[PDB]
Amino acid sequence: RPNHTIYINNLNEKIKKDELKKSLHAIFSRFGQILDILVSRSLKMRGQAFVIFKEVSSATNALRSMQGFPFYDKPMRIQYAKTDSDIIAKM
Amino acid sequence: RPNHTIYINNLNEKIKKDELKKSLHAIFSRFGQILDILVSRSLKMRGQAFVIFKEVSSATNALRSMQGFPFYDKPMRIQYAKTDSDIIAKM
RNA sequence: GGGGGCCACAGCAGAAGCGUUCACGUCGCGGCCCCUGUCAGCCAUUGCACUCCGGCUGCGAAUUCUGCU
RNA sequence: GGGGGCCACAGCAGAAGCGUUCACGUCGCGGCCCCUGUCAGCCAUUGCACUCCGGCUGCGAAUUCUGCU
Ligand SMILES: [K+]
Ligand SMILES: [K+]
Ligand SMILES: [K+]
Repeated sequence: RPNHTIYINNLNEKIKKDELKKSLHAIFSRFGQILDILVSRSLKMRGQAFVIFKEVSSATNALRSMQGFPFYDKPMRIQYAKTDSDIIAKM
Repeated sequence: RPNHTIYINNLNEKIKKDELKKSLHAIFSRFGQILDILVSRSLKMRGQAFVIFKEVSSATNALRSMQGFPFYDKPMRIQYAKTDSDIIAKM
């Protein structure tokens, strides 16, 4: 069940928000245009990120190519987001 | 063998040199005048400190009173210094 | 960093030395507390969101002198 | 933050913002590459000194303009 948005967890929770978004953008921008990267460090949402790609093909390539990739010395676990991100559902 | 200088190890190695010196001074100056606090973060000397008291009785009181005291969530391990500090030997 | 409370202290002006600062100028530099943005340490969390928001603890910078009343 | 290399850049005058800053004013805010203070993540280290000094990885302060010539 592919999706425009990939769900990444098992992220290093010590990395700050602005730095985590910039590093996630640096390693995921080669798969295609990124519309947004959503990161929160609250108890519920820490260690996780949502990367919204402009095209589902980019998300599929990113999920297959970056699965288990070490990122701040922790392997990224990548799934498709279970539901459409708000911006995707509105366009 | 009460020495002017107490040797403290099992110290939190993530604490930076200036903060470690100020915090060690806050709890040990209660026991008497401190002549110097020697802290190095090199591989050999990290997690350790030398607190030099002006009088030997202060070092004995500081040792008996602060043995095992939680310090940055690690129990302080205090001994007398095996040899005199350079500044004490020259006095 | 911010906001209050005690206990000092005759006022105003000035010089220098410091503190903060890439540096310079303004500014600030008596003791003890309390509250609070950030930051750090430890604990807890493997969590599917479109969002301020887990807990505890700690850091909370810097004095001499000279005029006038 | 600093030190270098390679290109790009006409002067005067302003407005807003940003960066550095306890906060203002001065100052600074084009691109790429290399080295590096610091900082951060991971790994290793329980160590008796009077001192630069373990390894690897990452970030690398800040502007679009605006008129006149
Ligand atoms: K974790
Ligand atoms: K996160
Ligand atoms: K140390």
